[PDB]
Amino acid sequence: DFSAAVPFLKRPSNLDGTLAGDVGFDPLGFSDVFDLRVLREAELKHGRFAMLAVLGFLVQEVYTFPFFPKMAPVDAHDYFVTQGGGSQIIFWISFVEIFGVVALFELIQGKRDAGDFAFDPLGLGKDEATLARYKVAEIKHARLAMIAIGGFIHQFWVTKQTVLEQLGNF
Amino acid sequence: LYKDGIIQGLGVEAIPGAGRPANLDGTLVGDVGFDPLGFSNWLDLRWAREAEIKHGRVAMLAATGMIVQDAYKFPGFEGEFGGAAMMKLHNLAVEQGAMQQLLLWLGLLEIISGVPAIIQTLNGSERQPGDFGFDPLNCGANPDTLARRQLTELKNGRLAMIAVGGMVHHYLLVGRGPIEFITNIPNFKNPL
Amino acid sequence: LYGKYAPEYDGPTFREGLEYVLSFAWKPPILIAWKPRADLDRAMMDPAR
Ligand SMILES: CC1=C(C#C/C(C)=C/C=C/C(C)=C/C=C/C=C(C)/C=C/C=C(\C)C#CC2=C(C)C[C@@H](O)CC2(C)C)C(C)(C)C[C@H](O)C1
Ligand SMILES: CC1=C(C#C/C(C)=C/C=C/C(C)=C/C=C/C=C(C)/C=C/C=C(\C)C#CC2=C(C)C[C@@H](O)CC2(C)C)C(C)(C)C[C@H](O)C1
Ligand SMILES: CC1=C(C#C/C(C)=C/C=C/C(C)=C/C=C/C=C(C)/C=C/C=C(\C)C#CC2=C(C)C[C@@H](O)CC2(C)C)C(C)(C)C[C@H](O)C1
Ligand SMILES: CC1=C(C#C/C(C)=C/C=C/C(C)=C/C=C/C=C(C)/C=C/C=C(\C)C#CC2=C(C)C[C@@H](O)CC2(C)C)C(C)(C)C[C@H](O)C1
Ligand SMILES: CC1=C(C#C/C(C)=C/C=C/C(C)=C/C=C/C=C(C)/C=C/C=C(C)/C=C/C2=C(C)CCCC2(C)C)C(C)(C)C[C@H](O)C1
Ligand SMILES: CC1=C(C#C/C(C)=C/C=C/C(C)=C/C=C/C=C(C)/C=C/C=C(C)/C=C/C2=C(C)CCCC2(C)C)C(C)(C)C[C@H](O)C1
Repeated sequence: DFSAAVPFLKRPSNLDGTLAGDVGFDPLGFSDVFDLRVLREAELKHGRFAMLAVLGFLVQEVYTFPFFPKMAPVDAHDYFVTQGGGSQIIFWISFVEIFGVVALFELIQGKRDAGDFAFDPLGLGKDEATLARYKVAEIKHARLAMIAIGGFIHQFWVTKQTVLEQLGNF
Repeated sequence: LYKDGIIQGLGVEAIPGAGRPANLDGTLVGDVGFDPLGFSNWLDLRWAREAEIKHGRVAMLAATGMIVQDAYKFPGFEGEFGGAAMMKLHNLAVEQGAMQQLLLWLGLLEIISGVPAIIQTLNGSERQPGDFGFDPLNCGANPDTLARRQLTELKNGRLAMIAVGGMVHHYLLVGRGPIEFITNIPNFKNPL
Repeated sequence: LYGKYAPEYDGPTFREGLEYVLSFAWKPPILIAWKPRADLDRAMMDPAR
């Protein structure tokens, strides 16, 4: 009837509540206009990118590899777009994303679940109950990391202080 | 409706001897029956009250706003803005960005909360116009406490909109901020 | 399985096959994901929602 996340608003219809982390939050209502599975895949992929980015932002600040020079995370993109590595990374991401396109075509026909790629190399969430809890934890942590990566980078621009530094001295 | 037929409602008439508008029946709160220029016929009383309520809310924030901003400038803001109030403060604030951040966040609230809610209400929805559910303090459990409350939100809010105006208009023609304006009663001795 | 296996073939012609492979750049399957909700788009989307 009414979304718990937004009580004054009514519950978005396509957001029945089956997907993990679904609190009926779709104020503009993209789910009503597009397939929810495609949006879920986009959410999971962007969020996984953001989780890795948020971790790497700090890991670079504490430790930059010795063979590479020491640059704050944001200053590095410009470095490696020339060093060569930048190309290698973006090259491999495209390579994996071609099979991502194939998986998206499977998703359109309903032969694959959104944000699912059977990656449990070490069988972490092989329990039905846990895989649920993990799916909920995954979507939350992804939703948080989306904010965190943007903050990290935008703070550097407004204040030349790798987060760890800035936090140390405001 | 708090005191229906007494303070609000059909029997009451702001312009007695003039018929209560055709579309102004009992249910809407704050209906003393005053739509002299007959907007009721052309406008959706739903949008109408979304507006009235919204305005009165931003107007209360705003009135108190000006009154407090003239007693206790937050010190950090104060130092940046140099004791400038109302009109000019907006101009200087708009520079520090205070007013720019406020614009972004209130607009984000609107695009997330306001816009969607109105679309639903006008289509038709359970939600009353202006009925965001906001009471963390679920301050009035009673429906009755809540009727008195809605009437009071509309009306305290109308004094609000009339007064924000007074504050601002007075400030344009005479320098003083509202706390300042009452003091220095005449206000024409010094255009300040 | 079956050691040497030759799979009888009666599918599209070689010319048609290379046209399919050309279709990867001419009409890839990427953007079709973002076409509108194809079952009914909520053609009966209730006004309240
Ligand atoms: C309100 C609202 C909504 C909403 C919403 C919101 C809030 C949406 C927000 C979305 C956000 C915040 C998305 C962020 C994505 C970030 C990514 C992919 C980062 C990638 C980083 C990479 C590849 C990198 C890197 C790098 C790193 C780390 C190391 C460096 O050395 C190098 C480099 C710089 C290259 C919903 C959803 C309901 C809809 C509703 O109707 C309206
Ligand atoms: C091993 C394994 C797997 C795996 C895996 C992997 C690689 C998992 C990796 C997971 C990672 C790296 C997750 C990172 C999450 C980070 C978050 C939520 C950060 C939030 C930060 C915030 C809010 C902040 C902030 C801040 C901001 C913005 C500004 C600052 O001034 C202040 C502050 C610092 C407070 C899988 C599951 C795939 C399967 C396999 O079978 C087993
Ligand atoms: C009623 C209602 C609505 C509404 C509304 C209204 C009118 C809302 C008004 C809200 C107000 C007045 C909000 C004020 C927020 C101030 C903040 C967060 C200050 C931050 C200061 C900072 C970070 C600082 C600083 C500093 C820095 C960095 C540098 C230092 O040298 C100085 C200093 C110390 C000052 C809407 C329109 C949405 C409609 C809806 O139907 C309901
Ligand atoms: C809803 C809700 C809650 C709440 C709440 C909130 C946020 C309540 C906020 C209420 C506010 C801000 C009320 C403000 C009213 C202001 C008025 C009527 C101004 C009148 C001005 C006049 C007469 C004037 C004037 C003047 C003029 C023109 C010129 C000047 O020179 C002189 C002078 C000053 C005389 C909480 C969470 C607490 C509980 C609940 O669970 C949910
Ligand atoms: C430009 C560029 C680059 C780049 C780059 C990169 C990597 C840029 C990345 C940017 C990102 C990830 C930005 C994220 C912004 C997030 C926002 C505003 C979220 C707001 C959420 C809110 C307010 C939530 C609100 C909320 C909601 C809805 C629900 C709950 C309540 C509440 C919390 C209030 C380089 C460095 C590679 C260099 C290159 O030469 C060019
Ligand atoms: C911020 C900013 C600015 C600004 C500004 C602002 C904040 C402007 C605000 C303007 C407002 C709030 C004006 C209100 C006017 C109200 C009037 C005339 C009401 C009359 C009511 C009557 C006659 C009622 C009569 C009645 C009574 C009593 C009895 C009952 C019948 C009834 C008819 C209802 C600028 C422009 C200076 C620019 C600057 O760079 C930035």
